[PDB]
Amino acid sequence: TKVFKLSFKTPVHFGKKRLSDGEMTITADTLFSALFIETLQLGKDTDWLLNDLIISDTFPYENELYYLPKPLIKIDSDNHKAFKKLKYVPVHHYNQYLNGELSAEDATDLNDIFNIGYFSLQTKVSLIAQETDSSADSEPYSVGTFTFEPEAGLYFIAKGSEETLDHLNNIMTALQYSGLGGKRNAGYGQFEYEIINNQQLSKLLNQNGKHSILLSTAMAKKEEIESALKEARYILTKRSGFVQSTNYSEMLVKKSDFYSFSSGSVFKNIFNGDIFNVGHNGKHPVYRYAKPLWLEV
RNA sequence: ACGAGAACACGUAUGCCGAAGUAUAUAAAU
Repeated sequence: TKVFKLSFKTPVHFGKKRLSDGEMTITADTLFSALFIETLQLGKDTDWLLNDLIISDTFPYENELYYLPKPLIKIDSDNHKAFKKLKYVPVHHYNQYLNGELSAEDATDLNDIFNIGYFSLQTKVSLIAQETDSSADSEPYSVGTFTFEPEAGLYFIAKGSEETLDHLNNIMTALQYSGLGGKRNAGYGQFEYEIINNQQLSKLLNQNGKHSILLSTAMAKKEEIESALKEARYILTKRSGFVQSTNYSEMLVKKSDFYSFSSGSVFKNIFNGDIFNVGHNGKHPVYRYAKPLWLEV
């Protein structure tokens, strides 16, 4: 169980609905998708890295401090205002939060100190139209990009057998030169990675409790969802989009809509996910990653 | 098998226009 540190140094576009939307972190779906496409391009085998590996979502970090998503636990006060405005809780204070030891003023201070990047829109045009030869409008369009301070970035949580971890490290060595976002070929999204161990993160990841904090985007398989939702606090997130090299027409190929729990849901009955298939009318199967990575407290 | 994929904030035009470095007061007294 290692973590992988990511520093960017170039703006990255991550996207929700259009190109001119900017987003800070990315989900396990696009992460596994990038790993899988990099593997296929490299020509190695996918069986090893399909049904053994567990990937957690990407989360941001700052100078020396790491972050995790806000648990969706019922804190019984009544402000319900400063906490709603909080999105990430530093690791130093995680167990303090889950025991209701976080004060309103401390929450305000954390919100004040949480600057880890800013948003930008760069305007771009496209003269590929008749403009080159005849009177034709240049078509302006915008892309949403997000940048980090020189001491920031994203990090991973990965776990599995050591052989799978070695394969993952190889693939990431390959991948640091492809992208991890949107307009990869337009100049966005190259990174350097580094493997680090953290004593505090390790203790947090190997705790023992009664609840569970979901750190990835997963969906229970058909026969286990019924028992999964006995006592659950969760939010669903729709995940759609097109696919890369499935048929002749990109604009005719579009993945089937899929729904999965978010990255902060709390469950009482642990379930195992699966790599659901979201293909139809296609030559090769298309995958989406739904497999949980729990922390028990 | 990444709400992805194609996509030059791009093309036409200037520091110009008018204005004098002037206007006064002897190289002298013993």
